[PDB]
Amino acid sequence: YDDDDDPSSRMVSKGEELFTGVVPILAELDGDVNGHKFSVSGEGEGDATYGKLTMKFICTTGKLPVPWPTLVTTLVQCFSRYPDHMRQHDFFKSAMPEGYIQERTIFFKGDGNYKTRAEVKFEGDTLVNRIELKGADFREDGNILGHKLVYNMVTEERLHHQVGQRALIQAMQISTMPELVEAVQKRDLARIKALIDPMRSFPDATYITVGDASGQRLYHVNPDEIGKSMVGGDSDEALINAKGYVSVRKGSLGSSLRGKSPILDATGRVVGIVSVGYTIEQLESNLVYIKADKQKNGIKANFHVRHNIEDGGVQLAYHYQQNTPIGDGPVLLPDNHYLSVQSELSKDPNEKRDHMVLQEHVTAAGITL
Repeated sequence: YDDDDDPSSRMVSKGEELFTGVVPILAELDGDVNGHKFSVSGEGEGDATYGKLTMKFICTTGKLPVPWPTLVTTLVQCFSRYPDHMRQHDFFKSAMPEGYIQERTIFFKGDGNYKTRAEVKFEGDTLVNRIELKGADFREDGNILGHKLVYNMVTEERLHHQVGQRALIQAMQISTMPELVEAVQKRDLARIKALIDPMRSFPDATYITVGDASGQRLYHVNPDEIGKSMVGGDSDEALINAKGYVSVRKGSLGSSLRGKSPILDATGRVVGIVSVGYTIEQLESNLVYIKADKQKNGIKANFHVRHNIEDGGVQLAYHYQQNTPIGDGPVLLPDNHYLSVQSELSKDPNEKRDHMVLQEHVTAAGITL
């Protein structure tokens, strides 16, 4: 029965507690790219409770025939920091200590593709992740086999045309919802919240804020800021002139790129404003959009990364990721969310072999509860 048996107790969220504390990491990767064979091996520590990890990789066969930035994504998502209000969504630790396998396909726009089969298991009390990468149909004089990429990482860039267009469309579309303009006008916080929480369905923008005609917040991601007044001083141009714009200013959440747009009734008076924003922090970050998978019991993940080519522009890399657990123990399949990565490519001043020193910060955000 429910008393004749597991340890744990009596305050956690899963047996995946191996990561409280700094955990040793070990990883190899057997690589083939259009014939060019090579292999990488890396040591380093990883402290999931701070989301950070530092590692050093070494190409044990000679000169690495591809750019080091191209292998950063395939060379330990266990070490993401899921906050205590999201720890019921860490599918990566869920598979520990039994482990999960991690298969990914990486399309380099204008060139070839990486196809990686990996498994992140445990060995003793040290984390292991051995990969087999296969690269197909790469232009020999291309940016990858021609080593024409910069040694940064890298990434989401830059200034900020794409998401600015995206942030404003989200704002205006929300502010023309017919039930929303009736909602704001009656100051129905309940109906306002029930119309907007389904917005943040798959998380993307950091916040969606709705003000009344006086800038008083009627909806905010942090609920103890409802009824407070929006911060930034860049919402008169919407609340007074009924025109919608992009703006960069410091709100309750720090520096913020936000698209603002008025809410109009049938007359054309502005009854309020919506503000969709992205933190300047999260805009300088790589975001891995992961959703749960029932047919395979696991997750899928979609994201892309830019690779600044030196002397040129950008070589984009589109990633399609899918994870399946090794041991078919119990589950932990998460609702829609993402992880924000910040990584830095260094060099060991005393190593001479072709290598890479990677410091990486990853945080789980998307659900505000």
